[PDB]
Amino acid sequence: SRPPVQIEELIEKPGGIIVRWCKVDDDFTAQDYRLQFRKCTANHFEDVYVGSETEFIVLHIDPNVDYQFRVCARGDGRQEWSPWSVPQTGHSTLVPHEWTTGFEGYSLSSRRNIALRNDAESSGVLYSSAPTYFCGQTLTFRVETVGQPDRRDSIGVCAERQNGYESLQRDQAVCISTNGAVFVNGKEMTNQLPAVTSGSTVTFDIEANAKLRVTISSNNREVVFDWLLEQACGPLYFGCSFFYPGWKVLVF
Repeated sequence: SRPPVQIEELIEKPGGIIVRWCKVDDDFTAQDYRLQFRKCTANHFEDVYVGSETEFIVLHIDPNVDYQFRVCARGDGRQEWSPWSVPQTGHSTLVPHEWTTGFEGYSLSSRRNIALRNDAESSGVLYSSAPTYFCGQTLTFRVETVGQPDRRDSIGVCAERQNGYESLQRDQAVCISTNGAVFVNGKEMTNQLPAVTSGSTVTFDIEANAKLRVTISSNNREVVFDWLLEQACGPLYFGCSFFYPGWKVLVF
């Protein structure tokens, strides 16, 4: 008849929200907690976590959208859930995905989100402007226009901005090439995705050395695999590389 649990912290990040709750009546003995969320615009809460832990990382949230969260608890001999905490509203933070400006061989759109491979010599991979891929984000690229394909073509994600290599087909990176081949720490997988054409999207979903699970989607097919990284799930760079002119990639 009193809420035994309240939300204690809301940790708003670019790719999700961590909700942490605390038992506010020491005399309550909790078996299970139940966390729900909804968009502030929606008329229905849905369960996102039921279990004995007192925090949960909520990854399926759109940026720029407010969500409401509430939590309750149930005792061991009582089947009925307790009253709910006061609800709390949260949102992910906003860190735009943009390409590096001033990198030879690539021309950018005014908002720095579309990169075109031009006729100039290029020193290597065009990286994001900073490591702005955060775990929990769905990172989406769209291929606007194409050029001649080449074995060193890549689109992907990696730990560090490294100027040496010709592509992201290298250690501490995951990428796809323009033939649909997928590389994990520079090692090509047997399974391929359909090769990109203009209009194709490529999506990366990465969820927690360190063992991450990576889902790459493209042209209505997916591959899923393990990626072992020596960093943690800290923010990652993204990048692309194309040898021949005409390839143009939007990042969302």
